[PDB]
Amino acid sequence: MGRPDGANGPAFLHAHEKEPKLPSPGPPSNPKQKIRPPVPAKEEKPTM
Amino acid sequence: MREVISIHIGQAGIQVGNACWELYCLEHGIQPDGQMPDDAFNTFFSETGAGKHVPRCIFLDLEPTVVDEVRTGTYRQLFHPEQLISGKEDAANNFARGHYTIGKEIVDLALDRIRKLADNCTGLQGFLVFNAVGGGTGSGLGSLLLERLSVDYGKKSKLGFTVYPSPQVSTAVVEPYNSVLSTHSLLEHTDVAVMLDNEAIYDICRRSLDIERPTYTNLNRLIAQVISSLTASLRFDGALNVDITEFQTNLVPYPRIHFMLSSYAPIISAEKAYHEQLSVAEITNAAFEPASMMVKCDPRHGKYMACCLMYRGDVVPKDVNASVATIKTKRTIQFVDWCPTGFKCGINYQPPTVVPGGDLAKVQRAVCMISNSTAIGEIFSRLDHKFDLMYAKRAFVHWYVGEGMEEGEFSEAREDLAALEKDFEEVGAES
Amino acid sequence: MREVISIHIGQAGIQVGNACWELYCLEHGIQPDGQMPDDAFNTFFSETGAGKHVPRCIFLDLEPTVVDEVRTGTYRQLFHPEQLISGKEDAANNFARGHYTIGKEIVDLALDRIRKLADNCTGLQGFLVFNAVGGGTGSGLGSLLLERLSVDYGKKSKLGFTVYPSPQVSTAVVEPYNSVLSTHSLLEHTDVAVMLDNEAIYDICRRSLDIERPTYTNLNRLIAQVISSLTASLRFDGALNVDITEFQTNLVPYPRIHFMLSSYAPIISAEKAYHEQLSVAEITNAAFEPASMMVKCDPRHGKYMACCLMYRGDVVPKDVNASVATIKTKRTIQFVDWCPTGFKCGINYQPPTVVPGGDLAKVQRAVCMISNSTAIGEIFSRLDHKFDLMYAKRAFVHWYVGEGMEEGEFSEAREDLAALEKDFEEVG
Amino acid sequence: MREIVHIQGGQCGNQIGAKFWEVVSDEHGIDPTGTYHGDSDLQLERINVYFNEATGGRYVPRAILMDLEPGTMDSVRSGPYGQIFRPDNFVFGQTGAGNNWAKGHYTEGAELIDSVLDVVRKEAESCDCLQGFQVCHSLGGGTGSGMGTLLISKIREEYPDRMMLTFSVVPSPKVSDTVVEPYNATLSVHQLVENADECMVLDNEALYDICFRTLKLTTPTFGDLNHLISAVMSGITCCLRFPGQLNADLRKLAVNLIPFPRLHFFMVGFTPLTSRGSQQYRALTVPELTQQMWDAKNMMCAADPRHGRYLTASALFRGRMSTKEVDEQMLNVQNKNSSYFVEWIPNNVKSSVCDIPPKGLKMSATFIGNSTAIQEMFKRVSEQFTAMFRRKAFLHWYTGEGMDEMEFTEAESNMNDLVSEYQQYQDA
Amino acid sequence: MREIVHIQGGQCGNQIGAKFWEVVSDEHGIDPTGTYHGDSDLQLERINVYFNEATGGRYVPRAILMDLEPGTMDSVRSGPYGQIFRPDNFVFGQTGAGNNWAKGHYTEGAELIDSVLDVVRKEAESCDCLQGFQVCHSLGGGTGSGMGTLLISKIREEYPDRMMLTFSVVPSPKVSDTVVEPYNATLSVHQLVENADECMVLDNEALYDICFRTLKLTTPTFGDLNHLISAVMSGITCCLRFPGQLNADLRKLAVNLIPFPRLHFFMVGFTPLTSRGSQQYRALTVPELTQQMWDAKNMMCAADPRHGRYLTASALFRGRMSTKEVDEQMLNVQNKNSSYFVEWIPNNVKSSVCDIPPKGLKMSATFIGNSTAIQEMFKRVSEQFTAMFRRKAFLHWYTGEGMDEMEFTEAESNMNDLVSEYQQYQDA
Ligand SMILES: Nc1nc2c(ncn2[C@@H]2O[C@H](COP(=O)(O)OP(=O)(O)OP(=O)(O)O)[C@@H](O)[C@H]2O)c(=O)[nH]1
Ligand SMILES: Nc1nc2c(ncn2[C@@H]2O[C@H](COP(=O)(O)OP(=O)(O)OP(=O)(O)O)[C@@H](O)[C@H]2O)c(=O)[nH]1
Ligand SMILES: Nc1nc2c(ncn2[C@@H]2O[C@H](COP(=O)(O)OP(=O)(O)O)[C@@H](O)[C@H]2O)c(=O)[nH]1
Ligand SMILES: Nc1nc2c(ncn2[C@@H]2O[C@H](COP(=O)(O)OP(=O)(O)O)[C@@H](O)[C@H]2O)c(=O)[nH]1
Ligand SMILES: [Mg+2]
Ligand SMILES: [Mg+2]
Repeated sequence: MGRPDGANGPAFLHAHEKEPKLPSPGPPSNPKQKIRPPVPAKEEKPTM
Repeated sequence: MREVISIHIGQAGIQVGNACWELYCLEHGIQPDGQMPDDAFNTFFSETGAGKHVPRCIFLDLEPTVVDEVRTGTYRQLFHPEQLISGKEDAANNFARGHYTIGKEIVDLALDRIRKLADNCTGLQGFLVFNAVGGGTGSGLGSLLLERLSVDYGKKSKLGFTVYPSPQVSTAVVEPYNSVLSTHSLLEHTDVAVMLDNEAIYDICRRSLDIERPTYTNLNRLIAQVISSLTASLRFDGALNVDITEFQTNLVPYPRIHFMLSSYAPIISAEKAYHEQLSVAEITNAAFEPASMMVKCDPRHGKYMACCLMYRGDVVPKDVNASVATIKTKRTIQFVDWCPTGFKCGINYQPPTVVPGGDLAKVQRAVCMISNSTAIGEIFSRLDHKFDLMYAKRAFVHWYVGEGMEEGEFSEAREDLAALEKDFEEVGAES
Repeated sequence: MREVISIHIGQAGIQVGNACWELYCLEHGIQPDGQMPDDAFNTFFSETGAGKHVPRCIFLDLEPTVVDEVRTGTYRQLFHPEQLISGKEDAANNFARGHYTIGKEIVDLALDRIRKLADNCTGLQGFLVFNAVGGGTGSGLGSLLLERLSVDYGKKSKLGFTVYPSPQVSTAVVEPYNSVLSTHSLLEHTDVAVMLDNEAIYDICRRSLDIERPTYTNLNRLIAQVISSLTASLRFDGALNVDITEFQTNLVPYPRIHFMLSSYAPIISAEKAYHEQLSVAEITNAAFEPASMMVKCDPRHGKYMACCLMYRGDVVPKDVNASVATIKTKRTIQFVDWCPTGFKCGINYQPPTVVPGGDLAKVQRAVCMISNSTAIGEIFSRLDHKFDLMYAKRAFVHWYVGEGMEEGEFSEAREDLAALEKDFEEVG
Repeated sequence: MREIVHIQGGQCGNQIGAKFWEVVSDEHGIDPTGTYHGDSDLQLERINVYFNEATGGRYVPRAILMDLEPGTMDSVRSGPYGQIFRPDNFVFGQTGAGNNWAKGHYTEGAELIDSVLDVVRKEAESCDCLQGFQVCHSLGGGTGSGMGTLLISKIREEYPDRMMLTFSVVPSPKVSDTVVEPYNATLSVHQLVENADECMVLDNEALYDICFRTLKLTTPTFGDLNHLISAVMSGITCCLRFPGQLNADLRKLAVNLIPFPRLHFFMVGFTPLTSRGSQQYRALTVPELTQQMWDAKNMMCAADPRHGRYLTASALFRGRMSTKEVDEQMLNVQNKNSSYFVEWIPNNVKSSVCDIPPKGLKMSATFIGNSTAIQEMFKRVSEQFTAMFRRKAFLHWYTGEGMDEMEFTEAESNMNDLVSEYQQYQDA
Repeated sequence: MREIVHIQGGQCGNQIGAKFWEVVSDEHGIDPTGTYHGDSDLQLERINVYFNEATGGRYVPRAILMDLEPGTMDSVRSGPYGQIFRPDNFVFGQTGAGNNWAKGHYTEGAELIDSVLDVVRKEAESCDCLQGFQVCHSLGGGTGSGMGTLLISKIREEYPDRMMLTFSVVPSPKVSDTVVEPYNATLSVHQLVENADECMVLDNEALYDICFRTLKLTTPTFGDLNHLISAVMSGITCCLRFPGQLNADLRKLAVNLIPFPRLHFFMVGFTPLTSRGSQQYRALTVPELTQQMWDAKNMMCAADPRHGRYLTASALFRGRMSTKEVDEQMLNVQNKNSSYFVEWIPNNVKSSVCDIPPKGLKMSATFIGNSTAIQEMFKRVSEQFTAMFRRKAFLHWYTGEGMDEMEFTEAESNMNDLVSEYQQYQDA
């Protein structure tokens, strides 16, 4: 259902009424928790 | 018994699915009407109570315009109509829409198919994923879907055959972004990741097949010839049988490094096959040839950490070990110090099959090579460059953040590439 | 000897009576004119002195506008003209009228039928109450009728197949109220009460049947497929013949909890059978699927206290015990700890019959599951919200109070629901 | 069973009734001679809701034509369908009412009730089961309003169980059909608030837009508007006359509609209404009927529903259709534009269906709305009344019949409360 | 699925809206009767993006013709393809517009918005899943520029998620079809900076030369220029209506085109374009189409690419072709003349393709490019505006409609803030 009559009247349009705003560069909520372990550091030398 | 579940995501996912599934219906004499005139197919199909063999795959997408073609083409009586999952609207080449807006309401419909598809196989070898990194459906949903597959199944083997953004040839402008975001979701969730670019397979169509009019219907016909050569040991008897578990075991040195290239050989027209002999030693030399790689990377800039080999046709092991012995002496080909070994070779008595109206030649010998090399750190750096080139201006960002995202997702997925870069030089320690 | 009495109350009561009795006439070769060209029919019929096989049921209502359709339909030579009971004025979707004003003046008639409907009965299994909660006739007459049945027989078992008001679909506004009033009267009087919602059965007709213009005549062609599967053991040979008392013992742990769910499988179009095998393994995974429920409840938010599975067709017990065993291991399905068991299984060798013009497919394996779960508190708490949302203003009360009712009957029937939802939490 | 007796008061009533009995007669396939000439057995089974058998196969209506100045009766007594009425049901007075509510209710009307009541009872007792009364008024003039209400107060006490309807035509906002219209309006309203179960309101204004906008007519004559009103009065009793998979008696239509005993003013519409050119483009599907009936244009009263909230609503679909599409559509609207529907009523629509559409169609509907914008008819009337009762204009005609003046103010307090009842329940 | 809805507001809109629906109607093989007469099933597959199935198998458009002074509508009501429109989808007012932005936006506009919105929603629900809107303008006039943006300001608030394209015709650089072209331009552009997702800009000047130089036409009637505008507007939805080896929906075209929410002013072209003679000389290969499409003539707007830097670009090819060719071609272009493109975008083109060419051709293309030379038009017009607004010429006409002067400066500054956006990203 529409709007009642006489209420679709034109309104004033300011400058930059519809302009997106970058929130900020910020650390996200969840890093998603990598499951795979890192590569060893090429100096473990377990062999004896 | 030896059964796998094939998935297709996005457009390229199903546009290769129309090639692979045109190949198998042909490789087992399966008429387009399901039926035909055991275990030779039971890897990919399932008899019903009435004659037919239905494939155990899933075509998933957010565009009806590509799924309905399957519903109208000659291959419409094949698929259970429920497996061909579609969507009202598409992702519109945006990683957010494929990950936060649309993807969230259809996965449950997809998973209920996978579950209904898991029970019908007694022994599951592993999932096969045909992804298309660079769009919204391929990257956004492939991200979201691969995660849910890890929670429900865990350590089950998920391969990845994901077409990657090419350096020069690029049919998009935002495909840098939705590629980067995809990496973490594939890295931590896919078991093995084969890669291939739309450009690298263009030149192979240029020199070898000599078809100056190549389209996507040609490239998809190549990937079919790869997987058929890869899963032959799953459904065709042959010496040195090699399964998926045996495949990733002696090919992936670390949990991180699971990216690798592919090479098929021979690739010859129906007439030069008469100017030729195609010996097993010649083919395997053209397999290690850089020009026969399916990725625009250079193997002579890095080192081979492992190689796999699926031969096919009239081949005997005495000839495999002989030609491989030559390459080990070749100096052009390097090998990282800590693999004196480096080849897991497979044989299959069943030669590859040719599609009527296809462009390859009927040959009784073929080779499909897959190598985990450290040179692949190149194609992985161009993305690092272009992403930062645009992200330093916040261009195209208002789309991503405007669809249920924030800015942190960029830096995480950005660093996940940075860390992954050094690993591709860490493993090249040489000490 | 293995016989039941099938009661239909309200409109939806007789709306399903036309689907059920179009099944048994077809499942036993009974022509619409009574006769056919033992104990295969003695569960539902009564051979007279010569040839004729009249059914043993009763169509009860207040508007003639529907019971007369049966009098003019093709099934008019079938029924004893006294079974098709009807009235002059209707309940008008008002629980009071169906209970206090109009109910009291025809029950004395209906009851005489039952007495004359039970004398020929030699061994009576139990009554069978097809009811539609949400209307004056369904809720009022049904409530008043059940109490009369308890004080007459008591030892006989009453099974309540009551359509329940759905969350979204609602063909009325005051249907919250009379749905509440029904509980205080059904609970103490029914032995076991199955539930099903007109909304859940709609989506079943969307995914599975792929029928885009569903209608009440479609859904009723599904309910009849339940009772046919439920009472197959009463009239058809089969391994593990399951009577009613057996079915009732191992499903109702406490005298309160007798509100259970239903399912059916396979439900498929007559063409997708060409794309499937429908093994015993495959079906029983679909019976426990949440989308295959006939009620808009989610069993994944609760726990199972028992299940009962009535298979049909080419099914052997070696595969039943196997498919049940791979379900106790599944993580999604949670069984309350005090029942490590929980399955009474029933097999029949008589596959489900198909009616000409129906939507289902001729199959050789079919499953009907009936589970007693503690997730049933969901659909029962929604009512506790809409009733408490409208009753805050005493809306529509002046209709109920004007028909020989009072204000206590609202708060009384309200506590009984709270008294019930605790019982669905003490079992945690 | 379930008979209905019908009253036509005043000039307007004796003229809407002309088309009503013409429409219903054709629908039941009876000739202006009164002989049934239909085809199906579906016309005969519920014919006795409006007519009576007579020697020779005639079917005479159960109407009562009452009027002062029988001049307008001589028109219908001469028209094409004027040969069907019983002549003893014509009750009339030799004098005039003069558009004066007083003498139409006090002096002259009081001289006919002694005879009118012998008429109404003579055909109220022939009904083996009376369902209710229904009248057709005109709240502008004297005969329709005055005698109409006086007839009601006699009816309300003699038959309080049964239910009286009212298709009262109310004044028009922008033009005045008479000059003393506001006096006759309120003095009649003060009778309807207390002595009416349900009461629809219509306006000749809104009846012009539907012919000027929707029907795109050229010369809309009262002979056409009455073909509109007769389409809703026929649309109400379909469930009484024709079977359907969800019937709706006349009584269950109020209990689902009127929350509080004083808000019994409604707002009607009809669907489908297309031009003779557009019937080539627009299709006939339940999504079409459902949007045109819900729109703020087919409301046959001159009160925009988008200025208030819908308390409840209704819909009487006709034609073999899918009972699911109906239920999901009427649901889809409520939660779609959720700012026009109250919150303390979760689902506030009832939905009926009929196996039998109109005589020349395949799908049709009929709408009944109980909106809190109906108060706007009362404000606009409450002011025009207080602008002239303030100066005691035109009153020597009303007091000349012995009337008091507190009967004018009591008519205003009763109204100016009814305008507030429609505002507590409208929390905007 | 992916339904569109088309708006035609103004004299230009109502006229190019004729040729547009003339082309698409042929493309899907339907006759002006409204019946389908094509050959393939492929025509009927995605016809529902622009039409509505009717009774008897007709297909009527889903356009909306809105314009004051219905004169120009009486023409298209009488053209050859004037039988396809629903007569209800005609909105007209009995008053002229005066080539004045004010009354088309404040006085006369506000009297028809009640109807137009009641019209758009009648079909915005006929879509199972609405894709987005699509309009046609004439920025100089008063109807297309006043009612056009006024409707948009309404469209953006009830359907913000969806997309709205705009084929606005901008004022000419050298000739001025109206003396008050500036005021109607800026006051409209200010509306398009806030309430538009995409906005092509087409100029009547460039349309002449293309019809003079390339097409060698002698007498280019407006019927010929709109055979051009129709060609490109049809060229956008080929991925929606027809298959393609690389489809490209409407949404993925903007995301891939506008880096910032304000720079949505594009530049279009169409290929191939040859005289009747030269058809026999030049081949039809992908390198041909891309040679003419990148040229500085086919730009339907009067903005020179060789002055600014292409932020992004596009191309929609149609025909069974080789998708390698298109990719290497568009790469070479950026490679050779690598100064016309910005550097913080590696590859700044998209390239669709479709299996289906136009009905008469075998290979075609279509171009859309978002350059930085578009800032020139807003510079040429922002000078003419501030020229006459500085002395207040013709302002007593605008201020007479309740306008102000802040509604002017706001419009100008919001345009000057846009011309700087197109300068930063021009690093020469
Ligand atoms: N090898 C091959 N690549 C393809 C094919 N079709 C598309 N691609 C590539 O896929 C990438 C774009 O991903 P798409 O699948 O087309 O789109 P999407 O990932 O589904 O995301 P949406 O467009 O929002 O649905 C591009 O690089 C294409 O070149 C094909 O048939 N074969
Ligand atoms: N599954 C199914 N439900 C139905 C059917 N007919 C009605 N219902 C539902 O039953 C409820 C109303 O019950 P009714 O039997 O029509 O009303 P009642 O019990 O006879 O009481 P009164 O209307 O006053 O006579 C509604 O919610 C319907 O949705 C049917 O044919 N099949
Ligand atoms: N729909 C319709 N309304 C009418 C018609 N004639 C009169 N009305 C209304 O009836 C009102 C006057 O009441 P009226 O019946 O003439 O006086 P009464 O004889 O005392 O009831 C006026 O508002 C008329 O508009 C008609 O023919 N059709
Ligand atoms: N392509 C094309 N443009 C036109 C045509 N007719 C008018 N235009 C443009 O329409 C502009 C004037 O706006 P117009 O729509 O005619 O008046 P309005 O009703 O006040 O908007 C002028 O710049 C004309 O050039 C036509 O037939 N074809
Ligand atoms: Mg895509
Ligand atoms: Mg009922």
